[PDB]
Amino acid sequence: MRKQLEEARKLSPVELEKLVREKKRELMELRFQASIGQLSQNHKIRDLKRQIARLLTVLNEKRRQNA
RNA sequence: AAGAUGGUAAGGGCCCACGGUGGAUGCCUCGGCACCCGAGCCGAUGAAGGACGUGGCUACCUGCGAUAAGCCAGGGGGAGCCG
Repeated sequence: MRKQLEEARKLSPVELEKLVREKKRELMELRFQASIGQLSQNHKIRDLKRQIARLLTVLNEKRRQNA
């Protein structure tokens, strides 16, 4: 959804790395707990893999502004 | 008493019906063939062609490559979709 790109265009220098470290953390427990809880997701593994890629496109756009 | 002496089928044949095994003929085709026209090179910014991985659960083809049944901009389209 566009509201993540609403705010992600602002954050230029270094904080966008540690803001996607924790969003990898947020799928680590989903990938662990897809063998016990295992049901109320199937949103959650495939939504996060898209909202990491749409935060790592802008991270290289805002470095090809330099190179 | 001297009779053409004859009616039986472990089994065999010919013909007529009724079923099994087999896959020819008829009718089709998302696949080919031969002539015509539009067109006619990619590559160390690393090619043609491949190995291995990627779906919540996956064996095999297709699509993609650690962002991996995908991401960001521009146009078309107008309604149901997650090969």
